[PDB]
Amino acid sequence: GGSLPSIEQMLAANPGKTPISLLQEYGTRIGKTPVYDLLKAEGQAHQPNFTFRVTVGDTSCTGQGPSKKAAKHKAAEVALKHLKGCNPVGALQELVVQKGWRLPEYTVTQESGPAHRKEFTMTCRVERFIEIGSGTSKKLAKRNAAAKMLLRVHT
RNA sequence: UUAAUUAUCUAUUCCGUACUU
RNA sequence: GUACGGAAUAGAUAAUUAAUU
Repeated sequence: GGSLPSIEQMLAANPGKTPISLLQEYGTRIGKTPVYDLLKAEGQAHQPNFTFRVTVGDTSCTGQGPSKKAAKHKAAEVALKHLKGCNPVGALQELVVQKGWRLPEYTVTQESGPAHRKEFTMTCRVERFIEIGSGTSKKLAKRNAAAKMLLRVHT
């Protein structure tokens, strides 16, 4: 024995990872390697679209998204199935500036999460209002802190 | 040696919104 | 003049997984 879990069980063993990384682990057991190809790269520089294809043995599938991370993610998940066979920060800036208040400021108040995934806690400050948010990135903690503050400063 | 993934920093290119002059 | 967001490319740093030497 000592063999790896089934292709269904490995999904539940590491559901926090991308389907790309699970295909990279599964490929070695079957003697295949998931080859990744960029099928499309176009956009109006404001709403672009990308396409990825993945190849595993005698099978290949595609996926798309507004970024190469989202497009590769969709193409990878599709292979496992066959193998199993507006800005809140900007909206706040417009609100604070329209009411005649001073510009907002952002500062990190905490850090957590292991370095392979990370997390952050960010604070927002306004002329008299203050609020906090969190996320896997400083900008992502900022967008959350702004989203909660939009409820604080608005009616 | 090869493949896959997140975060931080720096540089380059493109695009949008608000405020001010 | 100031503030904010999105996509792509390059360099540096930290972390995680699989295969191989």
